[PDB]
Amino acid sequence: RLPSADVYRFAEPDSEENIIFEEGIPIIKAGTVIKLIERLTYHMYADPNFVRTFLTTYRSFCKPQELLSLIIERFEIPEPRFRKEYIQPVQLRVLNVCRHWVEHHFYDFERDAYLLQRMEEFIGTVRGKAMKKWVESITKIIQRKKITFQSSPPTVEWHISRPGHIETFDLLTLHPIEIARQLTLLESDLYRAVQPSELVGSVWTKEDKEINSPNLLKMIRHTTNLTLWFEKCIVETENLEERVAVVSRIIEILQVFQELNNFNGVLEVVSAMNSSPVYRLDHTFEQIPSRQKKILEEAHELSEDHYKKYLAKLRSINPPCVPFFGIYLTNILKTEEGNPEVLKRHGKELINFSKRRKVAEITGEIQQYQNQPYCLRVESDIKRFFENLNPMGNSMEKEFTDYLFNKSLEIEPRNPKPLPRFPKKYSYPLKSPGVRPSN
Amino acid sequence: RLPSADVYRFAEPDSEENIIFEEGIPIIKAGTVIKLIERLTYHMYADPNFVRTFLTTYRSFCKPQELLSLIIERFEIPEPRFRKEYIQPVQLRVLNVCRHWVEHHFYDFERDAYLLQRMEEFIGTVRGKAMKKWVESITKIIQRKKITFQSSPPTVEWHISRPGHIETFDLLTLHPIEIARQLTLLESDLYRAVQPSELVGSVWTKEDKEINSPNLLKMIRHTTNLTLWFEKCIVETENLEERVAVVSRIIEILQVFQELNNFNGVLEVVSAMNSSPVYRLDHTFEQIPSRQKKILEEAHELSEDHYKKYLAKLRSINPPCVPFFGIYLTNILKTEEGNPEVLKRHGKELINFSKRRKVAEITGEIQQYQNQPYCLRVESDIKRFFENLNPMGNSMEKEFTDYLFNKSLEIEPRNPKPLPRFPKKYSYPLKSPGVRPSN
Amino acid sequence: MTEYKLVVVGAGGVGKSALTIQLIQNHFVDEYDPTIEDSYRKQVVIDGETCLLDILDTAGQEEYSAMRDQYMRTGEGFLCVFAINNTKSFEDIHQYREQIKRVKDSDDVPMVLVGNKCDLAARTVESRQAQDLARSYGIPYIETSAKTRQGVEDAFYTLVREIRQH
Amino acid sequence: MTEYKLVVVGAGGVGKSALTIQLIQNHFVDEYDPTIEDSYRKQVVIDGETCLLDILDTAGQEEYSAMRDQYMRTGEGFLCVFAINNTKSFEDIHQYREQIKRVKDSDDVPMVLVGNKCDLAARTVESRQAQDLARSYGIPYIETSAKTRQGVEDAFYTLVREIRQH
Repeated sequence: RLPSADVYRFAEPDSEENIIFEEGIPIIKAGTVIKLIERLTYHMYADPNFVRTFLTTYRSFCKPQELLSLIIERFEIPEPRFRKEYIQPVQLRVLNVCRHWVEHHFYDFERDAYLLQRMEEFIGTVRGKAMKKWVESITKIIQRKKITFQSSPPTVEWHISRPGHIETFDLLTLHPIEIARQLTLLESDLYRAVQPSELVGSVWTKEDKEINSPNLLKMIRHTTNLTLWFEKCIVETENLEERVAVVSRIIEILQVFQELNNFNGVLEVVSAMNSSPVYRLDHTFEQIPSRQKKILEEAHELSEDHYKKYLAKLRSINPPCVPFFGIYLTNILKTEEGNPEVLKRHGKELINFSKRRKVAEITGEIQQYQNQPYCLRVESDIKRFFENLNPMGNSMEKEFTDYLFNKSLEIEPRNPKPLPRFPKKYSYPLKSPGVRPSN
Repeated sequence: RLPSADVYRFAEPDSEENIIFEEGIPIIKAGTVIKLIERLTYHMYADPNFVRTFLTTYRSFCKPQELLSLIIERFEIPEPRFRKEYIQPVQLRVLNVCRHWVEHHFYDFERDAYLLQRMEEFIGTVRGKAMKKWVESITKIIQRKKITFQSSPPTVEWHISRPGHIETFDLLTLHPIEIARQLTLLESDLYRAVQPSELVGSVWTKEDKEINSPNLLKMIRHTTNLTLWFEKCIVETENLEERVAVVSRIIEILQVFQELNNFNGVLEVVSAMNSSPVYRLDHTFEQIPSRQKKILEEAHELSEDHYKKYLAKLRSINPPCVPFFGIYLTNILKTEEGNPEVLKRHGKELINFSKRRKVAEITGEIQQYQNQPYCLRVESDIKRFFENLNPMGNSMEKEFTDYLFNKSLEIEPRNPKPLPRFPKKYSYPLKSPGVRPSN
Repeated sequence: MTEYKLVVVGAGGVGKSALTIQLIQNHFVDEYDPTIEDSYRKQVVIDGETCLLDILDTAGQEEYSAMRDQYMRTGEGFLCVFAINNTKSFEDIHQYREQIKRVKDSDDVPMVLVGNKCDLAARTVESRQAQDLARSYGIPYIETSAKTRQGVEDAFYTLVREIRQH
Repeated sequence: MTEYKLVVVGAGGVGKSALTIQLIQNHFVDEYDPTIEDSYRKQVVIDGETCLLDILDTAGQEEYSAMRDQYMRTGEGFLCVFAINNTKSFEDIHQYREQIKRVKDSDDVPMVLVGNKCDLAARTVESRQAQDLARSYGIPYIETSAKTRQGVEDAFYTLVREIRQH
């Protein structure tokens, strides 16, 4: 064809100073924001995957306001005829991008009223008598933004505490199976609520993390809260017999976590087990049955060799499941900090898109695991119990951590010092009802 | 007509990128400083209301020096004939603005000597042989800036203290009617002294508040001082009998405040009554007569539902009166912080004038209530007494507040603790002379 | 439906009004008339249970110090607001809380600590120090943006939950 | 008429002279000859009662530290001036006051604390801290601008009132 004079367009032809491809659609490695947006609205073909990736990771090399301006500059094509195989399709791709933007990334518009305005003014600038009718679908999306299981889910299991008796709820009073079940529902919801906009750009590590990644932090804080509650339950159970009983339910809860494929909950317990206060309680682990020690050891091995086994098991299972989030965090941060933001060629500055694509794949994997829901009955009261746990109380991290460790030393003093005896704490049977369901 | 080439004027024609009107004179919603000043000096008609509003709120979107420059640029009109229905009236409006500026907003010139100079140089630049004689009226204003009641005002009421005996002056020694009368005069003067230049631009909240809003703060500090003096009088009256007497005069003083329509003084007492130290003195309020409890309750209800009743009563009365200033403060601050400083249209930046108009209306309402004076005789000594009150002494806010509260606990300890007895403080009769005047 | 009386407290001169204003506004709605009942009363749906929020934000009236107890008394839940870029507004929190506790005569009053952010200046109060302070009071901490409306709902809805669970 | 002998004290190098100079000047009068009697003596009308202000501002002579008692002795009212943008000039106030009290052999000497502002630099002494300091001394606090003349009269007239009411 014959496009405009370049002094009025994106007409600059591809070169080594424009775009670089990865060695049927060509995969882009890097390029100018101009050439990048050109390929995002390419006349030759449509690239729905490149559009999904770009709208997920562009804010790190282009500001939302600048993007809308570039998109508008891409739409308003000047004539030099055969411009029906260029002007018609380019304007089409531009509008499909606007749709995808407003549909899957509306947060950009909720955060900047003027950005939405410019979009509404631009949408209302569409000329084509036929295009207007098609563009009405985009307008509808804007105005809008302003599962039968096979068998019936298993029965809510109960132990010493009867339904409704909140006051009595505790680690040994509730049924071990139900504890793991409700923590899995809680932990699944928490996991399914994290948006990619909380991860992209390593945003949860910067000073404005509380603002930009509120769901992620809420999830991690729950995990931390539970790891600590397990430690506190163990360490504050001064009587050796009762403590062995406490460490036992926790291992049982770990077993159901494994059954339910709740990896967050697995590493939650593993972490408590390997914490300083709990790890050294040799007298406690001594009296823990062999089978349970193996369940725990099997669990601990998931972390070894940089989670080699955990990564393998995740792949091998069929959802629903709650993956451990930390690994994703480390991979996004390192992918972004360990690769350049710009590649240099012939003295020109091209944006490293490949890096952004690599981030999007991790994000994508995360989202895939957010689909499948758990076939488990919610128990509102038990759920509220674990939602309101606050092991730390009003104490700061260190003050509390030190308390746990000094408690460990008190219940099991160092070697030459004889093991003292402590009075019973629980006035109910410490026998576990088991991990196998009723019927 | 046919104005200049735009490359020498304000000739740019009205568009959606220039001015927006509110949906006989058209009310402006927003516009460029250029178009704004054009309409402020419009050739078609004169807009005295728009001139009054603009000169009261422009400093938030234009600096005084820039305004004078724009005004001068508006006056010096270049010819392209029929320019007798354009040049003659435009130059006229420009000069009427200068007059209004120097007349009602001279503070701008007292604060910037050079601003005045440029104005005097500009005034002396007027050519018209006839215009000079008219412009002399403006010059006179610059050089300058460098009520029989129907019946005779009621007799000054006196109680235990005799006129001249300053040493004896106190809450129960002075006549309750005179206390409310003198506090009303004090509070009325304080209220009438606040200029709109102390409110516009939420200036009393910024770091330079002591400098820009000295009258406002002086008024609020008096209110605070009195609320505190009432608390101190109550709480430091350790004997229950005497304390009941003290709480009683204060309610009486509230009654006269209501009669005199002194709302500042009403909320002054209401606030003391609802303060932490005074609110919980159950033993004191127990022995307060029914009628007085209702007067107080009726008063407290003025605040409820966001001052719904107070706002209603203010409207229903006939001045003089002292309105409660706080509400105006909150409304100006929120109007300014809750509405944009600029509206965007077609990519152009228009100043939101509507917002400034909304501020001016509140300011205007304030000024209306500053007209009518009180038909009350001033008593210089009693006035000096309340002007020199200093409940706090040398103590900081918290130290003093804590003292009042610890005093409340001492005179009326919490429930299980029996109410002790305290010795009499006052050696004069505690009987109130009443709230009804002599004759 | 249930009516919750909320009160906002915090240092002036750092734009605390943005909190309540941003809540009571819709997308592209930057208009505000502090005189209509709609300006301080909003009905929302929280955790399926619909209710009415009555918000008192006496911004601009900070000099009327002796009037704080009166105003504070009116509410059943509080938002202690400070500016993330003004340390003094942060250090002022402790005294406000002591005042709220005293007027409602209780050591556990439904309240939440809200840290507001203004994109103009630099952060001088790190999330951790505000996080630690919130934990020492046994109340939630919620950061919000005055420019993007991020966190505003969470702030208010959290306070409501604190009232219900009380 | 009554003659009031006023003395200005405060750290040098922060422009305290602007105080007395701005008082003794008219609109568009930016001329100043520190040698004429009109440069330090002005007759004003305060609260209806007309009087004469005699103002001693030894600015530039701060190194003559041992000469302060002599100079201070001459006055019956004092203006303790500090710069709102210079914290050290603020912290210096306490010692100046102790010196004034000592020379006039009295715990209550008519004085006022004046905080002067220069539009060039940033404020480092907030109104509240200067307000608190004034209250601990039991004297008035008055902020003034060196660029707009705002507050200058109030500063001086307030001191006069402090003398009369003494």
